[PDB]
Amino acid sequence: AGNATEVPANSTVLSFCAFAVDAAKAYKDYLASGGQPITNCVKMLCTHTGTGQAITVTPEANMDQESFGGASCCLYCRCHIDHPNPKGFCDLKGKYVQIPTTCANDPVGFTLKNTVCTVCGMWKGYGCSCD
Amino acid sequence: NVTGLFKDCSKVITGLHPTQAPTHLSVDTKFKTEGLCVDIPGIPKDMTYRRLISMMGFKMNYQVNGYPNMFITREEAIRHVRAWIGFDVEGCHATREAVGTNLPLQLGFSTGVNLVAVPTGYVDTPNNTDFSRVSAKPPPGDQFKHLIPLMYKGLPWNVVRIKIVQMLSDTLKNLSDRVVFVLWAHGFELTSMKYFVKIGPERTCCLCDRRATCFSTASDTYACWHHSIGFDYVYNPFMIDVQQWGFTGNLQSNHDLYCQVHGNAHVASCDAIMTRCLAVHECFVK
Ligand SMILES: NC(=O)c1sccc1-c1ccccc1
Ligand SMILES: [Zn+2]
Ligand SMILES: [Zn+2]
Ligand SMILES: [Zn+2]
Ligand SMILES: [Zn+2]
Repeated sequence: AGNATEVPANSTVLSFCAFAVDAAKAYKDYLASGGQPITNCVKMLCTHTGTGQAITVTPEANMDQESFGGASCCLYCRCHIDHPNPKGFCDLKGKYVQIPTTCANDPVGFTLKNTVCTVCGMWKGYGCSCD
Repeated sequence: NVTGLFKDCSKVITGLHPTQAPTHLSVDTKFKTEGLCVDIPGIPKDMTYRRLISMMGFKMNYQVNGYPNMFITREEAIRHVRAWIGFDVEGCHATREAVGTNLPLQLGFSTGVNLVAVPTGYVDTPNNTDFSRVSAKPPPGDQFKHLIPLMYKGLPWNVVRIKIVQMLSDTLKNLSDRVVFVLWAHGFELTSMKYFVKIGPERTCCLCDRRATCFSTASDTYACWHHSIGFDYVYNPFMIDVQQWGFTGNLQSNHDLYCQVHGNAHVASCDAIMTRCLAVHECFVK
Protein backbone atom coordinates (compact mmCIF):
# COMPACT_ATOMS: atom_id res chain seq x y z
CA ALA A 1 0.00 0.00 0.00
CA GLY A 2 1.11 3.59 -0.60
CA ASN A 3 3.10 5.46 -3.23
CA ALA A 4 6.89 5.80 -3.22
CA THR A 5 8.29 9.36 -3.18
CA GLU A 6 12.02 8.49 -3.28
CA VAL A 7 14.76 6.68 -5.26
CA PRO A 8 17.56 4.52 -3.66
CA ALA A 9 20.37 6.97 -4.60
CA ASN A 10 19.02 9.42 -1.95
CA SER A 11 18.44 6.88 0.90
CA THR A 12 21.78 7.41 2.67
CA VAL A 13 21.91 11.24 2.60
CA LEU A 14 18.23 11.62 3.60
CA SER A 15 18.67 9.10 6.47
CA PHE A 16 21.84 10.93 7.67
CA CYS A 17 20.14 14.39 7.61
CA ALA A 18 16.85 12.98 9.09
CA PHE A 19 18.74 12.03 12.28
CA ALA A 20 21.24 14.92 12.60
CA VAL A 21 21.05 17.59 15.36
CA ASP A 22 22.05 20.08 12.63
CA ALA A 23 20.64 18.85 9.25
CA ALA A 24 22.12 21.75 7.21
CA LYS A 25 25.64 21.03 8.60
CA ALA A 26 25.16 17.26 8.04
CA TYR A 27 24.26 17.90 4.37
CA LYS A 28 27.33 20.17 3.88
CA ASP A 29 29.63 17.63 5.61
CA TYR A 30 28.13 14.73 3.55
CA LEU A 31 29.09 16.56 0.30
CA ALA A 32 32.55 17.53 1.67
CA SER A 33 33.22 13.77 2.26
CA GLY A 34 32.40 12.82 -1.36
CA GLY A 35 28.67 12.21 -1.18
CA GLN A 36 26.35 12.92 -4.11
CA PRO A 37 23.88 15.82 -3.95
CA ILE A 38 20.17 15.11 -3.43
CA THR A 39 18.55 14.16 -6.77
CA ASN A 40 14.85 13.51 -7.79
CA CYS A 41 14.09 17.31 -7.44
CA VAL A 42 11.15 18.91 -9.37
CA LYS A 43 12.72 20.63 -12.38
CA MET A 44 10.43 22.77 -14.58
CA LEU A 45 10.09 23.30 -18.32
CA CYS A 46 9.79 27.05 -18.89
CA THR A 47 10.50 29.75 -21.52
CA HIS A 48 13.57 31.25 -19.70
CA THR A 49 12.08 34.74 -20.21
CA GLY A 50 11.09 35.28 -16.55
CA THR A 51 11.91 38.05 -14.06
CA GLY A 52 14.80 36.13 -12.47
CA GLN A 53 13.42 36.72 -8.95
CA ALA A 54 14.47 34.02 -6.45
CA ILE A 55 11.03 32.82 -5.07
CA THR A 56 7.89 33.19 -7.20
CA VAL A 57 4.23 32.09 -7.73
CA THR A 58 4.98 30.64 -11.21
CA PRO A 59 8.32 29.70 -12.91
CA GLU A 60 10.33 32.87 -13.48
CA ALA A 61 13.75 31.62 -14.65
CA ASN A 62 15.74 34.00 -16.86
CA MET A 63 18.54 32.71 -19.25
CA ASP A 64 21.05 32.30 -16.38
CA GLN A 65 18.67 30.17 -14.26
CA GLU A 66 16.57 26.97 -13.93
CA SER A 67 13.14 26.80 -12.22
CA PHE A 68 12.36 24.18 -9.59
CA GLY A 69 9.45 23.27 -7.33
CA GLY A 70 10.04 24.86 -3.92
CA ALA A 71 9.57 21.90 -1.53
CA SER A 72 11.87 19.74 -3.68
CA CYS A 73 14.74 22.21 -3.11
CA CYS A 74 14.22 22.39 0.67
CA LEU A 75 16.34 20.03 2.82
CA TYR A 76 13.73 20.20 5.62
CA CYS A 77 10.85 19.31 3.27
CA ARG A 78 12.99 16.49 1.73
CA CYS A 79 13.87 14.92 5.08
CA HIS A 80 10.40 15.58 6.64
CA ILE A 81 12.02 17.37 9.62
CA ASP A 82 11.47 20.67 11.55
CA HIS A 83 12.10 23.94 9.71
CA PRO A 84 14.46 26.35 11.56
CA ASN A 85 11.84 29.15 11.42
CA PRO A 86 10.24 30.34 14.74
CA LYS A 87 6.74 29.22 13.59
CA GLY A 88 8.20 26.14 11.81
CA PHE A 89 6.68 26.99 8.39
CA CYS A 90 8.46 26.77 4.99
CA ASP A 91 9.31 29.71 2.71
CA LEU A 92 9.88 27.43 -0.36
CA LYS A 93 6.97 24.94 -0.32
CA GLY A 94 4.07 26.30 -2.43
CA LYS A 95 6.43 28.43 -4.55
CA TYR A 96 8.90 28.01 -7.43
CA VAL A 97 12.56 28.67 -6.82
CA GLN A 98 14.99 30.05 -9.44
CA ILE A 99 18.51 28.62 -9.23
CA PRO A 100 21.57 29.76 -11.24
CA THR A 101 22.39 27.14 -13.90
CA THR A 102 25.93 26.82 -12.54
CA CYS A 103 24.45 25.62 -9.18
CA ALA A 104 21.50 23.55 -10.68
CA ASN A 105 23.30 20.19 -10.04
CA ASP A 106 22.68 20.81 -6.28
CA PRO A 107 19.51 22.92 -5.74
CA VAL A 108 19.10 21.75 -2.11
CA GLY A 109 22.66 22.83 -1.27
CA PHE A 110 22.15 26.15 -3.05
CA THR A 111 19.08 27.18 -1.01
CA LEU A 112 20.88 26.11 2.23
CA LYS A 113 23.92 28.33 1.61
CA ASN A 114 22.25 31.33 -0.07
CA THR A 115 20.11 34.36 0.91
CA VAL A 116 17.36 36.29 -0.91
CA CYS A 117 17.67 40.11 -0.88
CA THR A 118 14.44 41.45 0.71
CA VAL A 119 14.60 44.67 -1.39
CA CYS A 120 15.01 43.42 -4.98
CA GLY A 121 13.91 39.77 -4.48
CA MET A 122 17.06 38.29 -6.11
CA TRP A 123 19.76 35.94 -4.67
CA LYS A 124 22.69 37.76 -2.97
CA GLY A 125 25.75 37.42 -5.20
CA TYR A 126 23.60 35.92 -8.05
CA GLY A 127 21.51 38.83 -9.37
CA CYS A 128 21.01 41.24 -6.42
CA SER A 129 21.25 44.83 -7.71
CA CYS A 130 21.34 46.55 -4.26
CA ASP A 131 25.09 46.47 -3.43
CA ASN B 1 13.97 1.94 -9.09
CA VAL B 2 12.18 3.32 -6.01
CA THR B 3 12.56 2.95 -2.21
CA GLY B 4 10.05 2.46 0.61
CA LEU B 5 11.78 5.26 2.58
CA PHE B 6 9.40 8.26 2.81
CA LYS B 7 6.61 6.34 1.06
CA ASP B 8 3.45 8.46 0.89
CA CYS B 9 0.85 6.46 2.85
CA SER B 10 -2.17 8.72 2.19
CA LYS B 11 -5.26 7.48 0.31
CA VAL B 12 -5.34 10.59 -2.01
CA ILE B 13 -5.95 9.39 -5.61
CA THR B 14 -3.58 11.97 -7.17
CA GLY B 15 0.00 13.21 -6.78
CA LEU B 16 1.06 16.69 -5.70
CA HIS B 17 1.30 20.12 -7.39
CA PRO B 18 4.90 20.89 -8.59
CA THR B 19 5.42 23.55 -5.85
CA GLN B 20 4.29 21.19 -3.04
CA ALA B 21 5.66 17.81 -4.11
CA PRO B 22 8.88 16.88 -2.23
CA THR B 23 10.17 14.92 -5.29
CA HIS B 24 9.66 14.48 -9.09
CA LEU B 25 8.14 11.02 -8.37
CA SER B 26 5.46 12.56 -6.12
CA VAL B 27 4.35 15.24 -8.68
CA ASP B 28 0.97 14.24 -10.23
CA THR B 29 1.09 12.70 -13.78
CA LYS B 30 -0.88 15.65 -15.26
CA PHE B 31 2.15 17.97 -14.83
CA LYS B 32 4.70 15.56 -16.39
CA THR B 33 5.90 16.14 -19.95
CA GLU B 34 9.07 16.04 -22.05
CA GLY B 35 11.16 14.48 -19.29
CA LEU B 36 10.34 17.18 -16.69
CA CYS B 37 7.36 19.07 -15.08
CA VAL B 38 5.24 22.02 -16.26
CA ASP B 39 3.24 24.60 -14.38
CA ILE B 40 -0.33 24.57 -15.76
CA PRO B 41 -2.18 27.91 -15.61
CA GLY B 42 -5.51 27.35 -13.83
CA ILE B 43 -4.38 24.21 -11.92
CA PRO B 44 -3.96 25.30 -8.29
CA LYS B 45 -1.99 24.05 -5.27
CA ASP B 46 -3.83 21.89 -2.67
CA MET B 47 -4.09 23.91 0.57
CA THR B 48 -5.65 21.36 3.01
CA TYR B 49 -3.81 18.02 2.57
CA ARG B 50 -2.45 15.74 5.34
CA ARG B 51 -0.15 13.06 3.87
CA LEU B 52 1.39 10.46 6.26
CA ILE B 53 5.04 9.81 5.31
CA SER B 54 6.56 6.42 6.16
CA MET B 55 9.73 6.32 8.26
CA MET B 56 10.48 2.67 7.29
CA GLY B 57 13.70 2.03 5.35
CA PHE B 58 16.47 4.11 6.93
CA LYS B 59 20.02 3.37 5.69
CA MET B 60 22.74 4.43 8.13
CA ASN B 61 25.60 3.38 5.81
CA TYR B 62 27.23 6.82 5.38
CA GLN B 63 30.98 7.58 5.84
CA VAL B 64 31.30 11.23 6.80
CA ASN B 65 34.44 12.54 8.48
CA GLY B 66 34.00 13.17 12.20
CA TYR B 67 30.63 11.38 12.50
CA PRO B 68 30.78 7.94 14.18
CA ASN B 69 29.25 4.74 12.80
CA MET B 70 25.96 3.79 14.53
CA PHE B 71 26.22 0.08 13.62
CA ILE B 72 29.39 -1.50 15.01
CA THR B 73 31.17 -4.84 14.49
CA ARG B 74 30.77 -7.84 16.82
CA GLU B 75 34.35 -7.26 18.11
CA GLU B 76 33.68 -3.60 19.04
CA ALA B 77 30.33 -4.62 20.63
CA ILE B 78 32.12 -7.27 22.78
CA ARG B 79 34.55 -4.64 24.19
CA HIS B 80 31.52 -2.54 25.26
CA VAL B 81 29.36 -5.32 26.76
CA ARG B 82 28.66 -3.10 29.85
CA ALA B 83 26.90 -0.61 27.45
CA TRP B 84 24.57 -3.38 26.07
CA ILE B 85 20.86 -2.65 26.26
CA GLY B 86 18.53 -5.01 24.38
CA PHE B 87 15.87 -3.08 22.48
CA ASP B 88 12.66 -4.21 20.86
CA VAL B 89 9.56 -2.35 19.59
CA GLU B 90 6.02 -3.61 19.00
CA GLY B 91 4.20 -1.50 16.40
CA CYS B 92 0.62 -0.56 15.47
CA HIS B 93 -0.61 -0.01 11.85
CA ALA B 94 -1.71 3.24 10.22
CA THR B 95 -5.44 3.16 9.40
CA ARG B 96 -8.39 5.35 8.09
CA GLU B 97 -6.71 8.48 6.56
CA ALA B 98 -3.54 6.44 5.76
CA VAL B 99 -2.32 2.83 5.15
CA GLY B 100 1.11 1.24 4.61
CA THR B 101 3.31 1.95 7.65
CA ASN B 102 4.06 0.81 11.22
CA LEU B 103 4.15 3.25 14.16
CA PRO B 104 5.92 2.50 17.50
CA LEU B 105 3.49 1.47 20.25
CA GLN B 106 5.38 -0.48 22.93
CA LEU B 107 9.11 0.16 23.43
CA GLY B 108 10.86 -2.57 25.45
CA PHE B 109 14.35 -2.62 26.95
CA SER B 110 16.50 -5.35 28.61
CA THR B 111 16.15 -3.36 31.87
CA GLY B 112 12.56 -4.75 32.13
CA VAL B 113 11.07 -1.37 31.14
CA ASN B 114 8.15 -1.06 28.66
CA LEU B 115 7.08 2.43 27.57
CA VAL B 116 3.84 2.99 25.67
CA ALA B 117 3.61 5.79 23.12
CA VAL B 118 0.61 7.48 21.51
CA PRO B 119 0.51 6.31 17.79
CA THR B 120 2.41 9.22 16.16
CA GLY B 121 3.59 9.84 12.62
CA TYR B 122 5.11 12.40 10.28
CA VAL B 123 2.35 14.12 8.31
CA ASP B 124 3.26 16.28 5.31
CA THR B 125 1.09 19.43 4.98
CA PRO B 126 1.11 22.48 2.61
CA ASN B 127 3.31 24.30 5.17
CA ASN B 128 5.57 21.77 6.96
CA THR B 129 5.80 18.21 8.39
CA ASP B 130 3.43 17.87 11.33
CA PHE B 131 4.69 15.27 13.87
CA SER B 132 1.32 14.24 15.24
CA ARG B 133 -1.06 11.58 16.59
CA VAL B 134 -2.47 9.49 13.70
CA SER B 135 -5.27 6.87 13.42
CA ALA B 136 -3.88 3.42 14.17
CA LYS B 137 -4.90 -0.12 15.15
CA PRO B 138 -2.87 -3.10 16.46
CA PRO B 139 -2.16 -5.89 13.90
CA PRO B 140 -4.84 -8.63 13.75
CA GLY B 141 -4.16 -12.04 15.30
CA ASP B 142 -4.18 -13.75 18.71
CA GLN B 143 -0.42 -13.13 19.05
CA PHE B 144 -1.02 -9.30 19.02
CA LYS B 145 -4.16 -9.32 21.29
CA HIS B 146 -2.15 -7.90 24.20
CA LEU B 147 -1.54 -4.63 22.22
CA ILE B 148 -5.30 -3.68 22.18
CA PRO B 149 -5.42 -1.99 25.70
CA LEU B 150 -2.14 -0.17 24.89
CA MET B 151 -3.97 1.85 22.15
CA TYR B 152 -5.37 4.16 24.90
CA LYS B 153 -2.52 3.96 27.50
CA GLY B 154 0.13 5.86 25.47
CA LEU B 155 2.11 8.89 26.51
CA PRO B 156 2.99 11.79 24.13
CA TRP B 157 6.38 11.27 22.43
CA ASN B 158 7.82 14.39 24.17
CA VAL B 159 7.28 12.54 27.50
CA VAL B 160 8.40 9.10 26.20
CA ARG B 161 11.82 10.30 24.96
CA ILE B 162 12.57 12.07 28.30
CA LYS B 163 11.80 8.74 30.10
CA ILE B 164 14.08 6.81 27.65
CA VAL B 165 16.98 9.22 28.36
CA GLN B 166 16.34 9.03 32.14
CA MET B 167 16.24 5.22 32.10
CA LEU B 168 19.43 4.84 29.95
CA SER B 169 21.23 7.43 32.16
CA ASP B 170 20.31 5.65 35.45
CA THR B 171 21.28 2.25 34.04
CA LEU B 172 24.56 3.22 32.30
CA LYS B 173 26.20 6.19 34.15
CA ASN B 174 28.48 3.93 36.28
CA LEU B 175 28.83 1.17 33.61
CA SER B 176 29.81 2.89 30.38
CA ASP B 177 30.49 6.13 28.46
CA ARG B 178 28.02 5.01 25.71
CA VAL B 179 24.99 2.85 24.82
CA VAL B 180 25.05 -0.18 22.48
CA PHE B 181 21.46 -1.15 21.52
CA VAL B 182 21.38 -4.92 21.03
CA LEU B 183 18.86 -5.62 18.26
CA TRP B 184 17.27 -8.62 16.47
CA ALA B 185 16.04 -7.67 12.88
CA HIS B 186 16.86 -3.92 13.21
CA GLY B 187 14.51 -2.35 10.57
CA PHE B 188 11.62 -1.27 12.86
CA GLU B 189 13.96 -0.50 15.81
CA LEU B 190 15.90 1.96 13.59
CA THR B 191 12.57 3.51 12.49
CA SER B 192 11.64 3.92 16.23
CA MET B 193 15.03 5.57 16.95
CA LYS B 194 14.02 8.44 14.61
CA TYR B 195 11.55 9.42 17.42
CA PHE B 196 14.20 9.72 20.20
CA VAL B 197 17.74 9.74 18.66
CA LYS B 198 19.92 12.57 17.25
CA ILE B 199 23.36 12.17 15.61
CA GLY B 200 26.35 14.40 14.82
CA PRO B 201 30.08 14.79 15.43
CA GLU B 202 31.44 13.32 18.70
CA ARG B 203 30.86 15.96 21.43
CA THR B 204 31.79 16.31 25.13
CA CYS B 205 29.38 16.96 28.02
CA CYS B 206 28.54 20.59 28.99
CA LEU B 207 29.56 19.93 32.65
CA CYS B 208 32.56 17.53 32.30
CA ASP B 209 35.17 15.84 30.03
CA ARG B 210 33.05 12.73 29.27
CA ARG B 211 31.71 12.09 25.76
CA ALA B 212 28.16 13.34 25.15
CA THR B 213 25.45 10.65 25.17
CA CYS B 214 22.39 13.01 25.40
CA PHE B 215 21.08 16.14 23.67
CA SER B 216 18.59 18.78 24.86
CA THR B 217 16.37 20.68 22.40
CA ALA B 218 15.61 23.22 25.24
CA SER B 219 19.13 24.74 25.34
CA ASP B 220 20.87 22.99 22.34
CA THR B 221 23.34 21.47 24.81
CA TYR B 222 25.05 18.05 25.17
CA ALA B 223 25.47 15.85 28.28
CA CYS B 224 26.94 12.55 29.50
CA TRP B 225 24.78 9.98 31.45
CA HIS B 226 25.69 11.72 34.78
CA HIS B 227 24.46 15.20 33.70
CA SER B 228 21.49 14.50 31.40
CA ILE B 229 18.56 15.25 33.76
CA GLY B 230 15.72 16.83 31.73
CA PHE B 231 17.42 15.93 28.40
CA ASP B 232 15.02 14.67 25.68
CA TYR B 233 17.25 12.92 23.06
CA VAL B 234 19.76 10.05 22.96
CA TYR B 235 22.84 11.42 21.12
CA ASN B 236 25.18 9.22 19.02
CA PRO B 237 24.07 5.76 20.28
CA PHE B 238 25.72 2.60 18.93
CA MET B 239 23.88 -0.58 17.87
CA ILE B 240 24.31 -4.12 16.50
CA ASP B 241 21.95 -6.57 14.78
CA VAL B 242 22.38 -10.01 16.47
CA GLN B 243 20.33 -11.71 13.69
CA GLN B 244 23.18 -10.94 11.23
CA TRP B 245 25.57 -13.27 13.16
CA GLY B 246 24.50 -16.52 11.44
CA PHE B 247 21.22 -17.48 13.13
CA THR B 248 18.45 -18.96 10.90
CA GLY B 249 15.06 -19.12 12.70
CA ASN B 250 13.17 -16.75 15.03
CA LEU B 251 14.60 -15.01 18.18
CA GLN B 252 13.01 -17.36 20.74
CA SER B 253 14.30 -20.63 19.18
CA ASN B 254 17.85 -19.24 19.05
CA HIS B 255 17.64 -17.82 22.61
CA ASP B 256 16.27 -21.16 23.99
CA LEU B 257 19.40 -23.05 22.78
CA TYR B 258 21.47 -21.40 25.53
CA CYS B 259 18.89 -20.29 28.09
CA GLN B 260 15.79 -21.54 29.92
CA VAL B 261 15.39 -18.84 32.68
CA HIS B 262 13.78 -16.33 30.23
CA GLY B 263 10.36 -17.71 29.32
CA ASN B 264 8.73 -15.69 26.52
CA ALA B 265 6.08 -13.61 28.31
CA HIS B 266 5.06 -12.02 24.91
CA VAL B 267 5.93 -8.30 25.43
CA ALA B 268 8.56 -5.87 23.96
CA SER B 269 10.81 -5.95 27.09
CA CYS B 270 10.91 -9.79 27.00
CA ASP B 271 12.08 -9.74 23.36
CA ALA B 272 14.72 -7.12 24.36
CA ILE B 273 15.85 -9.32 27.38
CA MET B 274 16.01 -12.46 25.11
CA THR B 275 18.03 -10.48 22.51
CA ARG B 276 20.67 -9.28 24.99
CA CYS B 277 20.76 -12.73 26.70
CA LEU B 278 21.36 -14.52 23.38
CA ALA B 279 24.19 -12.07 22.46
CA VAL B 280 25.81 -12.55 25.92
CA HIS B 281 25.69 -16.39 25.65
CA GLU B 282 27.04 -16.35 22.07
CA CYS B 283 29.97 -14.06 22.93
CA PHE B 284 30.94 -14.91 26.54
CA VAL B 285 29.73 -18.42 27.48
CA LYS B 286 31.79 -21.67 26.88
N1 LIG C 1 1.11 10.62 -10.35
C1 LIG C 1 1.36 10.56 -9.05
O1 LIG C 1 2.34 11.11 -8.54
C2 LIG C 1 0.39 9.81 -8.16
S1 LIG C 1 -1.14 9.26 -8.80
C3 LIG C 1 -1.80 8.86 -7.24
C4 LIG C 1 -0.77 8.97 -6.25
C5 LIG C 1 0.49 9.48 -6.75
C6 LIG C 1 1.65 9.67 -5.85
C7 LIG C 1 1.51 10.31 -4.63
C8 LIG C 1 2.59 10.47 -3.77
C9 LIG C 1 3.82 9.98 -4.12
C10 LIG C 1 3.99 9.35 -5.34
C11 LIG C 1 2.91 9.18 -6.19
ZN1 LIG D 1 10.73 23.24 3.39
ZN1 LIG E 1 19.03 43.29 -3.66
ZN1 LIG F 1 29.05 15.23 32.17
ZN1 LIG G 1 17.86 -15.86 28.43
